[PDB]
Amino acid sequence: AISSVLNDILSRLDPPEAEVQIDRLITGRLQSLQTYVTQQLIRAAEIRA
Amino acid sequence: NATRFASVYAWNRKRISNCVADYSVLYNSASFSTFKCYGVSPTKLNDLC
Repeated sequence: AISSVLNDILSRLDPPEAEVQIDRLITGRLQSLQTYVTQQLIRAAEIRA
Repeated sequence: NATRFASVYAWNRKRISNCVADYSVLYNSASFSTFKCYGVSPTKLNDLC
C-alpha cells in the first residue's frame, strides 16, 4: 500500500479510492494475524505435550 | 495571477515549506475551466501537515 498508517490513507484518497488501499492493509494484517494464531496453535501442541 | 509560465520541462517552482500554504484564497471550486484532482482538494488540505 501507500502507507502503513491508516490515517495517511483516510486523509489522502477519496472514500471510493481509499477502499482499494484499505483492503490491502486489512487483508495483509489478517494474514499476519492468522499466521500468528496458526503458529501459536502449533506451539500450543508443543507446550501441552 | 502570474503574467506567463514556463515550458513543461522548464516549470517554475516556488518552495514554501510548513504544513499550510494558504487556506484564505481557494479558487479550487468552479473558478476555472477544467478540474482533474487526486487525493484531497485544497479545501481539505487544512487538516494535512
